[PDB]
Amino acid sequence: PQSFTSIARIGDYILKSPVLSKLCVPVANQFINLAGYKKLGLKFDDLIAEENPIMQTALRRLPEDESYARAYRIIRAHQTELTHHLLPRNEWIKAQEDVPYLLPYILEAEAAAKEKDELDNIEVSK
Amino acid sequence: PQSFTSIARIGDYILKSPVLSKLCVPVANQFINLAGYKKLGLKFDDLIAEENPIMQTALRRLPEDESYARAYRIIRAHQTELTHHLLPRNEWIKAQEDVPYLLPYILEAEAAAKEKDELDNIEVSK
Amino acid sequence: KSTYRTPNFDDVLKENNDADKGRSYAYFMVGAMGLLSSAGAKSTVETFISSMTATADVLAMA
Amino acid sequence: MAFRKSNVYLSLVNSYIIDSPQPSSINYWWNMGSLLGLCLVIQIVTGIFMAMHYSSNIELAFSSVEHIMRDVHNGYILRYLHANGASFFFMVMFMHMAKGLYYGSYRSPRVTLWNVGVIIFILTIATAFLGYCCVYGQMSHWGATVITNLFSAIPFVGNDIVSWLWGGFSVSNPTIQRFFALHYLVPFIIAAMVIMHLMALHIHGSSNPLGITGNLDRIPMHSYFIFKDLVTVFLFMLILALFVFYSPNTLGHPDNYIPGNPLVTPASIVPEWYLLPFYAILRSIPDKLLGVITMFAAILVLLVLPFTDRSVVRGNTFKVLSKFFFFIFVFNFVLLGQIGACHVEVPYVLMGQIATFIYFAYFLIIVPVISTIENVLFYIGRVNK
Amino acid sequence: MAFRKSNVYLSLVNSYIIDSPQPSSINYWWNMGSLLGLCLVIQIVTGIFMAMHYSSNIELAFSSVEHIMRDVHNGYILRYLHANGASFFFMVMFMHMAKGLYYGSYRSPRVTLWNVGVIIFILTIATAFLGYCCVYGQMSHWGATVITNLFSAIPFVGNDIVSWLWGGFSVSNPTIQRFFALHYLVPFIIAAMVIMHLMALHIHGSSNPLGITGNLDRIPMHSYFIFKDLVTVFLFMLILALFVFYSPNTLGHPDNYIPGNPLVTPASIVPEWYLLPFYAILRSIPDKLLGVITMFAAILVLLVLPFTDRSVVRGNTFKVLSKFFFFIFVFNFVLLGQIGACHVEVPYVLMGQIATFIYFAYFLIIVPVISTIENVLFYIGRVNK
Amino acid sequence: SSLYKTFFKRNAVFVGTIFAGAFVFQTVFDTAITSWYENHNKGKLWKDVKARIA
Amino acid sequence: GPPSGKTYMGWWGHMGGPKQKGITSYAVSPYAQKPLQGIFHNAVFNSFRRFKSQFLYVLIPAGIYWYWWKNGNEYNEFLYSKAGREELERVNV
Amino acid sequence: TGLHFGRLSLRSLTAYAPNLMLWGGASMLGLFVFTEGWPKFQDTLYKKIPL
Ligand SMILES: CCCCCCCCCCC(=O)OC[C@H](COP(=O)(O)OC[C@H](O)COP(=O)(O)OC[C@@H](COC(=O)CC)OC(=O)CCC)OC(=O)CCCCCCCC
Ligand SMILES: CCCCCCCCCCC(=O)OC[C@H](COP(=O)(O)OC[C@H](O)COP(=O)(O)OC[C@@H](COC(=O)CC)OC(=O)CCC)OC(=O)CCCCCCCC
Ligand SMILES: CCCCCCCCCCCCCCCCCC(=O)OC[C@H](COP(=O)(O)OCCN)OC(=O)CCCCCCCCCCCCC
Ligand SMILES: CCCCCCCCCCCCCCCCCC(=O)OC[C@H](COP(=O)(O)OCCN)OC(=O)CCCCCCCCCCCCC
Ligand code: HEM
Ligand code: HEM
Ligand code: HEM
Ligand code: HEM
Ligand SMILES: COc1c(O)c(C)c(C/C=C(/C)CC/C=C(\C)CC/C=C(\C)CC/C=C(\C)CC/C=C(\C)CCC=C(C)C)c(O)c1OC
Ligand SMILES: COc1c(O)c(C)c(C/C=C(\C)CC/C=C(\C)CC/C=C(/C)CC/C=C(/C)CC/C=C(\C)CCC=C(C)C)c(O)c1OC
Ligand SMILES: CCCCCCCCCCCCCCC(=O)OCCCOP(=O)(O)OC[C@@H](O)COP(=O)(O)OCCCOC(C)=O
Ligand SMILES: CCCCCCCCCCCCCCCCCC(=O)O[C@H](COC(=O)CCCCCC)COP(=O)(O)OCCN
Ligand SMILES: CCCCCCCCCCCCCCCCCC(=O)O[C@H](COC(=O)CCCCCC)COP(=O)(O)OCCN
Ligand SMILES: Cc1cc(C)c2nc(SCc3c(C)cccc3-n3nnn(C)c3=O)sc2c1
Ligand SMILES: Cc1cc(C)c2nc(SCc3c(C)cccc3-n3nnn(C)c3=O)sc2c1
Repeated sequence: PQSFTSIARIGDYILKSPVLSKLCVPVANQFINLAGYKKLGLKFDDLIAEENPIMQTALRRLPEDESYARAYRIIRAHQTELTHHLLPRNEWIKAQEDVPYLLPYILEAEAAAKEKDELDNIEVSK
Repeated sequence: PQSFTSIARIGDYILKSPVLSKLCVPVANQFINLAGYKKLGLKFDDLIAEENPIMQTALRRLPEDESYARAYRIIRAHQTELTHHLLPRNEWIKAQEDVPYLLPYILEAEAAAKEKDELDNIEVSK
Repeated sequence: KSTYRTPNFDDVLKENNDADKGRSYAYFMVGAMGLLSSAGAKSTVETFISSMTATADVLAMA
Repeated sequence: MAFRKSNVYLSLVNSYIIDSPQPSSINYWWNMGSLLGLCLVIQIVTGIFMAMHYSSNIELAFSSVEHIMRDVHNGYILRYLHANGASFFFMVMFMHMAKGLYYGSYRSPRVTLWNVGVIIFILTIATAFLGYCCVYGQMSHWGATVITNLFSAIPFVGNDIVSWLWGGFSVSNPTIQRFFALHYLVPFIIAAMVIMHLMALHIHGSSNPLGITGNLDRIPMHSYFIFKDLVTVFLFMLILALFVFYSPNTLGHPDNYIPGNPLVTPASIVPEWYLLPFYAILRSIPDKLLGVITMFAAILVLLVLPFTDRSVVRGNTFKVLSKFFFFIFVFNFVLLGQIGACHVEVPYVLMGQIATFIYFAYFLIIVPVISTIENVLFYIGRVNK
Repeated sequence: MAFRKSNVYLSLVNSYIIDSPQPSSINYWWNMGSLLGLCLVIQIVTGIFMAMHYSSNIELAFSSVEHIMRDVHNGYILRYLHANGASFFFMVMFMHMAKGLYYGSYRSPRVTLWNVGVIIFILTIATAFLGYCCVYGQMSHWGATVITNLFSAIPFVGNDIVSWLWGGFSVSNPTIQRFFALHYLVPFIIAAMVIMHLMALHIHGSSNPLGITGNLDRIPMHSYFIFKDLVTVFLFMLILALFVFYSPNTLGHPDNYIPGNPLVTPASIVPEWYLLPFYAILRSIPDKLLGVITMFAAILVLLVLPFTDRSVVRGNTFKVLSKFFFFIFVFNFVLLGQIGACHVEVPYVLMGQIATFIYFAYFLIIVPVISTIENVLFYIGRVNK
Repeated sequence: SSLYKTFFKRNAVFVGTIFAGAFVFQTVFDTAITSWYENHNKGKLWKDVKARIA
Repeated sequence: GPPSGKTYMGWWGHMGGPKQKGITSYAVSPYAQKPLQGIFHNAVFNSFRRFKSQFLYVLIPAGIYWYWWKNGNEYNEFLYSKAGREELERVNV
Repeated sequence: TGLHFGRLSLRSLTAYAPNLMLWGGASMLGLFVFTEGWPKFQDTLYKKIPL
């Protein structure tokens, strides 16, 4: 429970900095391949836990052509685990199609939740 | 569980017999007043247990003007019991309105159940 | 492609699919694993009820 | 929804003792089932504190009960509660089961509720026997001798069952060390049968003194039947106070204050008062195989009552012949208890023989004949034909 | 519907071990929770048969365990099962809890599942202490002396808590007669906490080694995970056979075959092997009030783990820095167990001081710093900005 | 044919003959291991030294 | 019966996932395919491939907690010796 | 607008406090009920001016 608003606040500051993004970005790339989630046929936004009322909002607003192709990547990964093998190298996600398809729907479901509580704990005076 | 069909088979034989119905019918009348169900504002067909699939059939087929007046006689009797009193003698069922309103719907839900089992255990031969 | 084109299962399939071939060897093994579990389970219930008999120093005072 | 119906465990509390729909018409006889949840808590709690000062050897058993009563701080409060409380456990349970066959709840759809209740009554008789053999007084030796000798009448099996039940050749020291270890366990099996007993009630609810359905007028449990509960819980602990502090030895035998001796025999061997009607049934059959069969098939004759009632009305409220035979069965269970504390003499052997036949003619000859006569008398009194 | 989903009690069996929807992906680490239902059945059953031949007095305690081992028929089978089986009870439970913090199941929505599991681990340590004091050997006297002396450090309360825990002025005869009666009861409280533990699992199901949801591909319990269950149950009772019949005294101390003497002291007083890492934490703090606080707040440090994980992915499958710190915590619990069986010497007091700090820096300093670095490294490795 | 319908189809057999075969299993297999134990260890039993003292 | 709060799981028919379209699934009987299939070539190269990924995450935390104990067991073996006489007098007090 | 709360709704700062000074005068007062019969630190109770 760290918040992507806060993840994106820290993450943009490293990417804007030209001297910090020659230290952290190769460490960010070896951490991805050693995670190994691409070999099971999954993007990173599949891995996110969905048991909170913000990720349940960001999944309804997703378009249906993307909502159907994600239910197949999950089922194809549950069967690769059971047989204890890995998928062939023709069915691995490459380094170009691993993009956040869920981060735009997440960041606006959070900013609307940081306005409903700011307007219910408020000290307006005459 | 003593089947109304069988109750009416025995009961008609006493009523047709002119020498048996001078012995059993006064005993049947003192047994009704000593039961005392009329003083609580109830007919006899209210007292019947309804937790079997024949009495659940005979209650759906009942007309709605009679189905509403029976739900009030039950509620008026649950309140007379709680206060430990009895109803006044202007709200007691007399000896003319205590008639079986449910026995026609019961006797034909039973005869249709004694044909579905006779036709499923059958030894027809060529 | 079409749904009327099943994938190949001949890498895992038998070459002579008589029906009684796998209907016998899959009841000899479940038959054998219900025979040792019936003799290896009467002997355990009997060990626990033999302890409530007469103790060895009670049989000496007989 | 509120938190009490959203939580995993609080919604179990909410569905049973807060928002359970009760009928509006039930009277103070539906409270005896609530006292038995308090009666079982008392007997378990006072017994774990008395098990810290007890020695189960046969040469130490009639001195650890006295060490409790003379040396332990408030130890006489613990014992007198655990000896008058078990006789209070049984007076409520005799009134619980007697209500349920008056209002006749054993009927459909509550037959599993009646069948798991007969299992509780068998396991309750067995604990009071096994714990009364742990004092090792004089009634506590010759009561275990007479009962365990009955299992030798089983043909080709007998003398290898008693010698396994005794751990020897008579009521020895291994007999008392195994009866305490089984006295700790069967109260924990009763508590798991009460949890299964409450589950079969949640799907159909309680009955009512009218017999008819009660889904038209209902009241929740909180603020009405909880404050109707506490009227009888404060009356329970007040008569459980007038015994433990003023007459703590009235419900008991003085021969249990002599240590048990396998060589001198008492002039009378009689049970505790709640096993007395079942004692006169065993002594009435002059054979030790047909006597042990008859007394075990007298707790198990309750299971034939769902199949023997031939009436269409539930409960003996408006039934005036089925009410006269309920109060013959009550005073026959009292005459049977009186005879089990008498001598084997004339006429207390023919009186205990007739009155153990009326225990069996009720469930099998008196119920189905009278519950059929009434079905015709409710019919020809109305139908004009 | 069928009869198994229409009955009151069979639908409880059907919803749990027949038609419960399981994920298709779980491996042989989800079987350790099934062995613990068999482990608890063995320890209760073998103990009720051994409680028929036991005397809890302090002058009879180290002779009723030997009367079992030479006079009781197959009595050595009962004891060796109830002394190697409890050490098998703990090796599975250390592997059950270690799985649940690898896959990280403690997270939402399973936090009540993790909180009722910490209560079971406290009550399991307490039974193995109370029953090892019932042998009354030489390790069984000086182990109860050292532990009960810690409760005198509570200011203004201390010497009136130990004298209530002892029933006297040292580890006397009332100390052994109250420790057996509490040894019979707490195994029956664990069984009621396992029933509450299974209820919190039925509403959310199990997790999977991938971490992601598993409502898209499910398999029933019957014919797949029952026949996957019996692979490990036959392996369990086979290594429970190679100890009870071939090396029945390897997991034990030889000083427990000397009767306990309050006048001669052993050259070493060390616990049973599964209380050894918690023994080195108490001895590492040079104060008997700050030492008894630290060892009790080391089983209760597991409750802060739901609030300290800052990651968005569940489980340490794709986390390569959170996997290197899981295997530092494992070999630190082994070095802590080794030091609790050493002498109080150099350097086994500074080694047990550093390694009881790494027990606490994991749950509070190592988890939230590394589970935050990974959230940024999964972000700037993808997002082109 | 003539192997599966012998005693593999019938559950009155498949509850009975898995149980009836255990009766002859607890006598032949029990005797077979209480003759390998003695023959492996002979010369160290009580019956071997009771006949050496005549 | 009273309904309690909703959870993230259902039952057969209403499990509570997303909607699916366009996935096909084939299967063969177990009675129709070979017996004793998965015995060899699993524990030859396949099972050897599995723990080859996860052995540099265990043996590196093992080689530190076994260097540390074996080094401090040759030190509570030298201090209680004869040559460790002047070096025990300074440390313990 | 952007003011004081975390997981608690902190607008109840002293809208929770002065009554649990009196529930603290009802639960530490609850510890003035069960400390009886236990004459160990009940020197901190039995110095009152009546009886
Ligand atoms: C070992 C025993 C431990 C203690 C357990 C006690 C067992 C009680 C079981 C008896 C029972 O429940 O029958 C209820 C029966 C009347 O049936 P009912 O519910 O329709 O009437 C409710 C009333 O009108 C309203 O009663 P109300 O609520 O207005 O006042 C309460 C009343 C006593 O409360 C009780 O708890 C009575 C048990 O207060 C007073 O009377 C003031 C006295 C200064 O009450 C009776 O008086 C009949 C007594 C004959 C029963 C004898 C059977 C013993 C073998
Ligand atoms: C005193 C306690 C005794 C209690 C009984 C034993 C407890 C077992 C606990 C160990 C465990 O559960 O880990 C399971 C893990 C299996 O990994 P996996 O599920 O991904 O692959 C399944 C396989 O591919 C299919 O296995 P398959 O079904 O095809 O064959 C059967 C299997 C034996 O079945 C078992 O029960 C294995 C535990 O054959 C074998 O695997 C040979 C092993 C003898 O095995 C491993 O990865 C090995 C890790 C070492 C364990 C260290 C434990 C430290 C105490
Ligand atoms: C396995 C073997 C089973 C054995 C179980 C049998 C145990 C018998 C022990 C007797 C105790 C049980 C007493 C009866 C309790 C159930 C009766 C009942 O539920 O209520 C019946 C009746 C209710 O009458 P109403 O309140 O409805 O009257 C209102 C008018 N409309 O209530 C009444 O009218 C009150 C009548 C009171 C009768 C008292 C008899 C009790 C005698 C006990 C003697 C004790 C000696 C130790
Ligand atoms: C108070 C609370 C304290 C309790 C803490 C107790 C900790 C010590 C308990 C004994 C240690 C046993 C714990 C090890 C098992 C934990 C469960 C686990 O690690 O998950 C299994 C995981 C499997 O990895 P896979 O990749 O093959 O599976 C797919 C998912 N990634 O991981 C694996 O790779 C398999 C494990 C490899 C074997 C190494 C096990 C540790 C060896 C030391 C055993 C300790 C005894 C000396
Ligand atoms: C349903 C629960 C129980 C019932 C009906 C019951 C009943 C009895 C009875 C009637 C006696 C004889 C009392 C006497 O005449 O002196 C007795 C004795 C005894 N019972 Fe209980 N008991 C129950 C539960 C327990 C439990 C759980 C324990 C656990 C330790 C226990 C411990 C004892 C002991 C130690 C005695 C010894 C004799 C004495 O101290 O009076 N009981 N029990
Ligand atoms: C420790 C023993 C028992 C406990 C805790 C217990 C508890 C309860 C409770 C709380 C009720 C709810 C209705 C009421 O309060 O009257 C009830 C009802 C019932 N009990 Fe028991 N009971 C016990 C023993 C028995 C026995 C021994 C029997 C029968 C042989 C039995 C048969 C019934 C029946 C039939 C009902 C339903 C009555 C109705 O709903 O009208 N119970 N029980
Ligand atoms: C979770 C359940 C249990 C655990 C972990 C447990 C553990 C132990 C252990 C470790 C010992 C010491 C064994 C030795 O070193 O000799 C022991 C002793 C003993 N326990 Fe258990 N126990 C459990 C349940 C029970 C129960 C329910 C009973 C009573 C019915 C019982 C009766 C005894 C007895 C009589 C001894 C006497 C010493 C002996 O015979 O070895 N145990 N227990
Ligand atoms: C007598 C002791 C225990 C029993 C009988 C027991 C039983 C079970 C069972 C049957 C499961 C489901 C099967 C599985 O996940 O392997 C389970 C899961 C679980 N247990 Fe236990 N358990 C016990 C002790 C504990 C302890 C001591 C803890 C934690 C401190 C714990 C925490 C958990 C958790 C978090 C899960 C869910 C794991 C998941 O679903 O991924 N349990 N338990
Ligand atoms: C996630 O999906 C799963 C799942 O994967 C698994 C494996 C299981 C199965 C796992 C289990 C651990 C089984 C459940 C465990 C229990 C029911 C254990 C609790 C029961 C006990 C401890 C019983 C204790 C034993 C007794 C009380 C017997 C007493 C002894 C007696 C009476 C003998 C004395 C008698 C004489 C004459 C001397 C599930 O139930 C389940 O669904 C939730
Ligand atoms: C009809 O409507 C009703 C209804 O009227 C009632 C009353 C209830 C209430 C339910 C009951 C009364 C059931 C009663 C439940 C029990 C009796 C279970 C209790 C069982 C136990 C084993 C409790 C005892 C447990 C212990 C741990 C004993 C305590 C021993 C201790 C604390 C050891 C002391 C030593 C030290 C060192 C502290 C309903 O649920 C209900 O709805 C159906
Ligand atoms: C092969 C594997 C091994 C085989 C295993 C067999 C199958 C395994 C499945 C396990 C089944 C576990 C299911 C759990 C269970 O039994 O649920 C509880 C039963 C429901 O009844 P209940 O509500 O508990 O009882 C009724 C109870 O809820 C009564 O509660 P109440 O008394 O109202 O409140 C408490 C008192 C509070 O009072 C106060 C203080 O006000
Ligand atoms: C069937 C026999 C088993 C024994 C009896 C079964 C249970 C009967 C009731 C017993 C009393 C239980 C009442 C406890 C209420 C506690 C509230 C709660 O659970 O909050 C829990 C957290 O509790 C825990 O951490 C574990 C507590 C262990 C409980 C051990 C007694 C959180 O509740 P929840 O997460 O549902 O709230 C979300 C609201 N949106
Ligand atoms: C025990 C801890 C509580 C935790 C939850 C409870 C878990 C349930 C345990 C599983 C029990 C399995 C029972 C399946 C068979 C039930 C059949 C049935 O509905 O019987 C009912 C009533 O009988 C019973 O009360 C038996 C209850 C079983 C309790 C065992 C002592 C129908 O009875 P029956 O079919 O024999 O016809 C009447 C002829 N006398
Ligand atoms: C099903 C069943 C089971 C049992 C076990 C049982 N037992 C008895 S009568 C025992 C007895 C006698 C004969 C004489 C003196 C005293 C005691 N005695 N023993 N325990 N209690 C409380 C006693 O009164 S009928 C009965 C029926
Ligand atoms: C929370 C908690 C509770 C308890 C009760 C506890 N107890 C110990 S250590 C006891 C001990 C010593 C110090 C020395 C020799 C033998 C034993 N001993 N006693 N029982 N067992 C199995 C032993 O090994 S830590 C711990 C932690």
